[PDB]
Amino acid sequence: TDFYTIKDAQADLAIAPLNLTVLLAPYSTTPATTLESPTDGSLAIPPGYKSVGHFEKQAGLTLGNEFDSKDIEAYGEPEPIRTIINKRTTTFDFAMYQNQRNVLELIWTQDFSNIQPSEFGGIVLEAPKVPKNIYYRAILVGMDDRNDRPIWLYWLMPKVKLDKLDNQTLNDDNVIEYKPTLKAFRDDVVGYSVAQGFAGPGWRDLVATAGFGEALTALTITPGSPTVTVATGASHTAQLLVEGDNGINYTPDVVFTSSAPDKASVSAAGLVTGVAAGSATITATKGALTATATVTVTA
Amino acid sequence: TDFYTIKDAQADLAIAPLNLTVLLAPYSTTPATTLESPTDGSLAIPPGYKSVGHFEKQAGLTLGNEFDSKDIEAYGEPEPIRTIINKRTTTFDFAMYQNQRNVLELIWTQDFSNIQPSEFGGIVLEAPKVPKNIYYRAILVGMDDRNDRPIWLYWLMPKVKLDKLDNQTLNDDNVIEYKPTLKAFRDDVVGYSVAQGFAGPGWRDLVATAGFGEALTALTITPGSPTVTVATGASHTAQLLVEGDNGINYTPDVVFTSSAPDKASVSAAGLVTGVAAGSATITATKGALTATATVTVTA
Amino acid sequence: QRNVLELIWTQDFSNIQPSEFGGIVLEAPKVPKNIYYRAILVGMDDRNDRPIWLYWLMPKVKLDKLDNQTLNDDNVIEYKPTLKAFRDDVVGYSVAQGFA
Amino acid sequence: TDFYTIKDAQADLAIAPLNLTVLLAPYSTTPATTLESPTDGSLAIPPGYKSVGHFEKQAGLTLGNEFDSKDIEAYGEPEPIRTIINKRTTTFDFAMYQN
Amino acid sequence: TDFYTIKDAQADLAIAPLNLTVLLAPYSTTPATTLESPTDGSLAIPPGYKSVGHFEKQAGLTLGNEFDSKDIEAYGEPEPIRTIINKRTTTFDFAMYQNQRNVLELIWTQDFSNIQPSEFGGIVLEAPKVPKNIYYRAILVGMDDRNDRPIWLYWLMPKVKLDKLDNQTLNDDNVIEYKPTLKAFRDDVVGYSVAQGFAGPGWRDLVATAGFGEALTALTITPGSPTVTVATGASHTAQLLVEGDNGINYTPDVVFTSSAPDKASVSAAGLVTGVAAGSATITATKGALTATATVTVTA
Repeated sequence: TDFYTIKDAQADLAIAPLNLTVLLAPYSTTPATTLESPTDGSLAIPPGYKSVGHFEKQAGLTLGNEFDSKDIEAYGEPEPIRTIINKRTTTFDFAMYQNQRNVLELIWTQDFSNIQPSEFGGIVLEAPKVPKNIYYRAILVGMDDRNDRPIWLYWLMPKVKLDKLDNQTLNDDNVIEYKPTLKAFRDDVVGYSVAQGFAGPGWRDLVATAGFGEALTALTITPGSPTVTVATGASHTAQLLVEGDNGINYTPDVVFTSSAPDKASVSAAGLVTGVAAGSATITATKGALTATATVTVTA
Repeated sequence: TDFYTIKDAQADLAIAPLNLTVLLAPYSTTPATTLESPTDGSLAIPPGYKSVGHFEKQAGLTLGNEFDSKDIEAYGEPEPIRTIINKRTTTFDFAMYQNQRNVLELIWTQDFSNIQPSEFGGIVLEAPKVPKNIYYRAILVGMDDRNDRPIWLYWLMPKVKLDKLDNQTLNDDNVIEYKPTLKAFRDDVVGYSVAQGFAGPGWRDLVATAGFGEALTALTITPGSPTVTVATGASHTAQLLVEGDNGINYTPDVVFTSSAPDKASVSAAGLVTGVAAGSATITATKGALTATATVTVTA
Repeated sequence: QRNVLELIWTQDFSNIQPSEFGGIVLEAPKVPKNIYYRAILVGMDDRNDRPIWLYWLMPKVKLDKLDNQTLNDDNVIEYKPTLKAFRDDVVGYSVAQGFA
Repeated sequence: TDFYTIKDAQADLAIAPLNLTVLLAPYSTTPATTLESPTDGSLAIPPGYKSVGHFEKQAGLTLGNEFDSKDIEAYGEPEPIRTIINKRTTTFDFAMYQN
Repeated sequence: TDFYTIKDAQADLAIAPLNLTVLLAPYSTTPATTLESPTDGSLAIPPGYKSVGHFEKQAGLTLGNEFDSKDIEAYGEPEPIRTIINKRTTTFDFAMYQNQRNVLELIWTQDFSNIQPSEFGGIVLEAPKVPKNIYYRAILVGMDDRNDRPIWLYWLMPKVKLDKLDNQTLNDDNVIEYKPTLKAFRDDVVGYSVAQGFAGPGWRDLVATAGFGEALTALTITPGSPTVTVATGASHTAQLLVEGDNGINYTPDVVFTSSAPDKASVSAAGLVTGVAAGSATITATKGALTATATVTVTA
């Protein structure tokens, strides 16, 4: 075993947030638990979350983490006999561009839903007497679109509050920027303050390599012997489902090939439609792994 | 004695970590005591240690050392009559690239071995309600591969814990980096917090120059005068071993020459195989020093 | 080399035996040790083939500080200690400057 | 197989822009998707595109392409482990005569 | 020894790339290891490599080599005690005339294999929204065809990528040119980024002079004393082979002269056909060196 083998470096596991969006929801919104849709695994934002829009490129988004802890020191022990970690405080800050209601509500710690535009559309937003403690649910989701198979990496912060506001500079060659720092708090119902997520087909290519779950070694077609009616109806067509030994649905990632296309027609997705009666073999190919199913068609 | 002779400068003793890898193991792993394999001296990582993969080039890896000490001051003494050094605190930090399970477990102070990928491969990693005190065993091993004889310089830290986490910045032209600072703690069983190691044939060229042990002046062939059977069997072949006065095995670094190749065949590694009966002399040459052995072959 | 590593790790490594293949492991001591050294800093100004040797004698020095060690793939490893001079009673000084 | 067969040079695939015209349209115009007429394959310019007319022969028309990219550098790797190309900037310049 | 003898100038070792071709292959192609056919030493391009066609004569082809290195400076040492060379960057640029699919795919960093010509043959090639990192395998092979014995000088670059595109100028008296700069990258599988090769009978005349291998001093006929049946069959004809002391097959470079043509006929290639039974001598002569063999023909 040489040095390179020991290093076991995986360049594909480096993920770049080529695009990024911040979504805020009012505290009454049900918090997101995952961004992966249970239907097809696509990106699914729960209702109530609204994007803040464009933010400054060069500032980007900075995520902060600090630990406050206390060491229990015993006589004659150079190192603490016990370290008590109180909490982990997560913050994130960014420079928003868009002058929309949710951004301004965040900046001024106020609810502006009752603000009615004037008879010519003008609005005036008064800062409240006392700044209010307003909590939001936050999603920070980024995309690494590589080889047409995107990776969505995201952070879920169910309870965030405005913590700090950077100085706002007006220049005649720049747009106005709002630069809040948001602090994450633990939400009791969901039981965490920050969660990090990975999703997307590009991630599905990497989950086993990243060390989550087990690797894919066998492909299984759950409708092993389906039957499709020649005549039109509910049972005329059948949708296949290809899984693995690790329990991951690999149906989008496989190539569907039929034995006799005339007898039973299968699409790229894997929907088997029986044009004519007979027997057809449907083979799903992904790399060197193969799952084969046989379909009987009746008229 | 001129200035140059007094300086006694050895450029070859300057070692460059041209490549570097960080390996972490769960605290239940048996700690590494050496990276040098007892079989052939090759680099040998104990099971349970896993590389974190690629890390940032420009940041590199920074090793910190802090001494905390107290001085006992006596009346009329400008200098302390006694200095009590409590401990030496060793830290190291680096910027990891790969979104692997072990890296994310380190940064979030959590065990994610029970995290199951969703049907489409997505994972959500929740930060624990309270950060946990998790210890790891760490190996930092670097390679100076020069003249095709590598030097492995390494640090063994049997008990490391996450101490600090640098701010994480998301930029649309960069990958996401994790920048932990790890603090070494004394492991009671192995009896140290940090150990520095050197290994490899390139190091073996330099051990005497570096002042460890004594210099090599004589070469000895430990088998001496063996006998190999012409017929095929367990005792048909004999493996030689070449040592020095300092007790260092120099077998990989010597040139094996046989007197009569037909009588007894010797490879580069020094394995004597008796093709035909007779008397053959096997000479191992390294630089200006040599060792001669005579092998009698019987049929 | 051994003397540099002994200085940085505040340990005596004279008993460290290289392994069968020459490898060595240097463990940091459980408690850092107070180790004193005698130091000579001698420089040379070679001008017109008639050199000048300027030197400092520090009979009792001890490791005082160790700077952060950075590993870069385009540089050699550096050890950056700060040594503090102490008065040696027998010779009666902590620092002497010499010219020869 | 000799060198000439391997080279497989096709002189007829070298195309000389003997005549050239630049047409501009206001942004409200529907963009052209192809210049080939679907009926008989002849040249078909969509409405709204207007030629700028004659331009200087010697200057010709210059087409520029620049890439902006950032290299991700890992420790111990001489070459980047990933190159992020931001965009490809295309420019063209020419010297118009007509007022 | 005079100055002329010391200089030892060999004009025939100067090679002019009178003709030159650039072949590109998709990264999925198996990289070329050599261009010399193992059968008869002729020039052999692996499948998947396609020539870009004609390129501009005056610009030619330019090969660049850049070293990046760092010097380790020690106090009191005017020169570095160690120089760490990171890599050698090889580039090449040339100006292509032909508006082929592979050329346009290269310049636009896109795959155009799915582009379908319209009903009248027209094609539209859209530049991708984001430029893609596409690697190719490259062969630059030139020919010096002098004295009817060609020399093939070539460069193998298994992993090349578009690095730069020069300004494209449209003129009414010139064809349109594409001027890419390609950068060679190290291919892990084959273990290099650039390899330079020499092949051909003209090279074979110069291999010993160029200092590779040893000089040719003896010619040897490997078959020795063969026997051919007069009757037609599989064993009716035997193909000879002439070698040298350096291990180079000199069969194309030798002249076959038979003793009795009626007994055994030998062609220029050295194929021995026994027309009538008897004993014949086959002599292959090259310059002042010769090799003789005797063939016994039976009916």
